[PDB]
Parts: sequence; C-alpha cells; structure tokens
Amino acid sequence: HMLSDEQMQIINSLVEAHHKTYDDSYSDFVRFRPPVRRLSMLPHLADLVSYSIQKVIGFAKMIPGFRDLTAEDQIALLKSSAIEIIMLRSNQSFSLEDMSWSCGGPDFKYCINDVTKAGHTLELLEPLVKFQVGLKKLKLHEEEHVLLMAICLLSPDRPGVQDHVRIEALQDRLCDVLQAYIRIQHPGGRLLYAKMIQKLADLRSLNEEHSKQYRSLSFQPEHSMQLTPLVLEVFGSEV
Amino acid sequence: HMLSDEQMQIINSLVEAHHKTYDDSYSDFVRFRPPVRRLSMLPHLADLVSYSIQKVIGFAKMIPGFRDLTAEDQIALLKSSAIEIIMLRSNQSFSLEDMSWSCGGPDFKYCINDVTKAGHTLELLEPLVKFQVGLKKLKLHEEEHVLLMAICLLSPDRPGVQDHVRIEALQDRLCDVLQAYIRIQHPGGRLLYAKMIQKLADLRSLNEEHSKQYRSLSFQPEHSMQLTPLVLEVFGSEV
Amino acid sequence: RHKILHRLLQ
Amino acid sequence: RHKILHRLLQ
Ligand SMILES: C=C1/C(=C\C=C2/CCC[C@]3(C)[C@@H](C(CCCC(C)(C)O)CCCC(C)(C)O)CC[C@@H]23)C[C@@H](O)C[C@@H]1O
Ligand SMILES: C=C1/C(=C\C=C2/CCC[C@]3(C)[C@@H](C(CCCC(C)(C)O)CCCC(C)(C)O)CC[C@@H]23)C[C@@H](O)C[C@@H]1O
Repeated sequence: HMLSDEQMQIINSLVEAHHKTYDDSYSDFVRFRPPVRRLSMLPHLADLVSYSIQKVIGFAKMIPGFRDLTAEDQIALLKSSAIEIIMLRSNQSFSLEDMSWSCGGPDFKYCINDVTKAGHTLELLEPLVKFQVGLKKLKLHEEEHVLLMAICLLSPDRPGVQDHVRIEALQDRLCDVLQAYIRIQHPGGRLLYAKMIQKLADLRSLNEEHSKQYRSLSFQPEHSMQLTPLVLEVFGSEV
Repeated sequence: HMLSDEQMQIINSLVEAHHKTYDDSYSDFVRFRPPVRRLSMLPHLADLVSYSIQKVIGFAKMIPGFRDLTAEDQIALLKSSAIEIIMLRSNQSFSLEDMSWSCGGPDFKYCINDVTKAGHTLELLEPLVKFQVGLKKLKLHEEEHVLLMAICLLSPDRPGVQDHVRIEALQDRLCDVLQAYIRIQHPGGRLLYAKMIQKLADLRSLNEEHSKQYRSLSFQPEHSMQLTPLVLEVFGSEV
Repeated sequence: RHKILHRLLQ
Repeated sequence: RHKILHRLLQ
C-alpha cells in the first residue's frame, strides 16, 4: 500500500539518469551531419542514432544492478535492447498532432518519410508509428516511462546473454516497482501495467524488422560507410 | 621540343579528372559535421579527410593506366599515397597571406591551430605549413600540379605493392610528360622539376609523421569513434 | 572485441 | 577485406 525506500531510491536513480541523458531542447542535433530531404537522410539519422546509443549506454550504466553484471553481459544487453530503448525514448519527441518526431524547426522534425530516405520502407515504418501512438496515449509518468526503459533493457531473453538468472531477478525487482508505483501513485491505471508489458513484445517485432532492413543496408559498403563506428559496432554481429 | 599526342592526352585526362573531383567553392563542406573551436575539431576534419579520400579515389580511377592495375595494387597505392595526395591538393586552398587553408567564412578557414583540436601537435604540424608554403611559392600550373599528384600516386615504393615493375613504368611516363611540359610550356622553370620531386620526399616524411600520430588516436576508442569508416579503413592496417 | 562499446561502459 | 575501398574503386 506504500512504496519502500529501496524502491523509491530505484525511481530516484532512474529519473535522474534519464535527465542526465535526455535533453528536451535537442540542442546537440546541430552537431550531427545536416539532414537532407538516394539515402539522403542516412548521414543525419546515423548520427542521431549513434548519438542516442551513447545516451542509452549512459542511462544503462546508472540502472541499479547493471554495473554489477559482467562487461560481456552488459554489452549483450545493450546490443540487443539498444534499438528498442531508442524507440521508447523517442516517444518523448513524438507528436500525435503530426505523427512525427518534433526535435526542432522543420529541420529536425522527423516524419515517417524522412526515415525512408534512410533506407527504410513504409511496410515496416507503419508499425513504428502505430507503436509511438499507442505508447503516447498511455500518458505515462516519467517514473513509469523511465522504468519501462530499464525493464526493457534487462530482458533476459537476449541472444548473447550469459547470467540470464541474475538479469532475470533485476528485471523482476524493476517490474515490481513499476506495479506498486502504478497501483499507489497512478490513479485510473488498473490495466496499464499489462498494457506496458505488451509494448515490450511489440518492441521485439520492431527490433526484428530493423535487424533485417539494417542488415541489407550495412551489407552494401556504399551505405555502411555512411554509418558511424559505434552504430556499425552495436548493430554488428561480431560479438 | 614539342609534346606528342599520348602526352597531351595524358594531361587532358588528368586536368579533367582534377576538375571533376575538386570544387573551388568548397560547397559540400556544410554537409560535414560542423567545426567547433578535447579534440573538438576531430568530427569536422574527419569528414573533411574522408570526403577528400573519396575524391582522391575518384581522381585516381581516372589516372591513365591505373584501372589496369589489380584491385589489390590499386588499394595498396591509395592507402599509402592517400594522405599525401590530400596534402598536395589542399595546397589549392592554402593562403600564404594567413598561413591557413581558406575554404569558407571564418568557419571553414582551417588554420594551424584548428588541426591541434583534432589530435595533432605543432612539432609535426610545422612541417606541413613549411611544405604548403614552399609548394605554393612554386606557382605550379594546373598541369604540373595535377601531374605531381599522379606521379605521387604511382610511387612504386609503397608497402603492400605487388607489380612494382609496371607501376614503376607508369610513374616514368608521367614524370616524362611533367619534364617535357615544364621544359616547353613553363618558361623560367629550369630547376622546377627537381624542386617538385623533392616535394615528394617531404610528403614521405609528413606521411610517416601522420601515421604515428593517427595510430595513437585510432587506438583510443573514444577518439576512433569520431573517425569515419572510410578513414578507419584507408589508414587502418588490416591489409 | 567491441573496442568502442567497452570504453564507453567505462 | 577493404569492403568500402573495393566498392569505391567500382
Ligand atoms: C533517436 C531519437 C529521436 C527520434 C527517433 C526516431 C526518428 C528517426 C528514425 C528512428 C531513429 C527509428 C529507426 C532506426 C534508424 C536507424 C538505421 C541505422 C538507419 O537503421 C527505425 C527502425 C525501426 C523500423 C521497424 C521502423 O524499421 C527508431 C526511432 C526513430 C529524437 C529524440 O527523441 C532522441 C531519441 O533518442
Ligand atoms: C582536405 C582538404 C583541405 C585542407 C587540408 C588540410 C587542413 C585540415 C587538416 C589536414 C586534413 C592535414 C592533417 C590530416 C588530419 C587527419 C586525421 C584523421 C585527424 O589524422 C595532417 C597530418 C599531417 C601532419 C604531419 C601535420 O601531422 C593534411 C592536409 C590538412 C581543404 C580543401 O583544399 C580540399 C582538400 O582535399
């Protein structure tokens, strides 16, 4: 009927983490290679993603219990959960009014089409928007949003994962804090938790769709040379 | 006492090549990651160099006799001669008035110091300027400038080179056209040829100094992640 | 190897 | 291997 310290301290760490690794002004985006509307958006979006990965790694490093895992398991979790963490956090900039990520003047306002100029179709780009909408509508609290990202990152079901027993416990601790929170601090959210977990299953699918499309793109050297070393390494298979 | 067709046709190809691969307005530079004056210039200059390599490969592909070499020998020559070709061509933007490469407003006006913010010192950055000055003062014709780059690219003395006998003949054909040209079309340039060849020996040194400094930088992952795949690959040793 | 990813995780 | 450098040389 009331959250305990360890839990409350878990929420404080995660929220501070997201804050130290997510800017609501999107000021660093000018440092990226400029957008251009033949895979013309590829250079900008590669920098966007590569940037975000550094952020996700920053957030992860501060997820309680994560630094305790082995370098190998940390890397296995990041690599597999990375793309999804990026989709979850991107929701912050998503705009239901225009069905696009609004991160600045018309320049940094990424709509479904600018992603196509980055090597992606619409058949697979449709579920992303479908996902960004349902997630948005959940009007999550920063606490639940931040938790969901931490819960998603500690999914034991990741190819490459060793200590799937510990990683499993951690995720359970997090899922519990998310349930208690929603229960005591989130009025009207009785179905919520279950809706949030469902969102992770969707991420799996979007994750698998990206892998495929990225695989083709990364295989063509004229395109991969547009990617950044960090991306090439995080989405690469040389594990 | 007068150039022959094959020679004249060699000069026409090289000049057209340089033209199709060198812009005197430097308009594409806005596409690079913006400059910033902790290796703050590294992101911009990496894009500058990576860009230039694509250009050098474009020029090379059109050097007469080059496409006839084996993929392997083409790659061996590019990799080893790349950095030097970049220093030779950069001379076009060098400004003796301010001892810097002027490629745009204060933004793209790279002076000796902005390179330091890219992982380089002054002990080794001094010979580059010393070299850019002497070269500039030679007031080369576009024909001699273009030749020199072709002659430099066909230096048989490159680690990795197989057919060092053919590559050797090609370079000789080019050195001959450069001598005839200077002799019949370049009044007052009696010492020139010899001065130009000396410039290649200097490139060797600058080339060796870069290798070392780049090696350190590329070894530190926090820095290499700033480089581009093409650079990482051209200056890398995985031959 | 994961050169980059290793350095980043500190 | 030189993936990139190969594609570029056509
Ligand atoms: C990044 C962030 C932002 C937006 C996210 C976007 C818009 C551009 C395209 C992205 C990055 C989607 C892309 C991945 C593209 C990368 C690459 C290398 C070109 O395969 C989609 C792949 C998913 C589907 C299934 C649609 O193919 C996933 C999330 C989308 C801005 C800000 O919120 C920070 C956040 O941190
Ligand atoms: C490129 C071009 C231009 C300028 C060249 C420059 C200025 C910036 C720094 C450079 C690129 C020098 C650098 C190499 C830096 C790259 C890296 C990866 C950071 O190690 C110097 C290394 C040489 C010494 C010995 C000084 O250390 C070589 C030529 C210099 C502009 C235009 O002319 C096109 C040309 O095409």
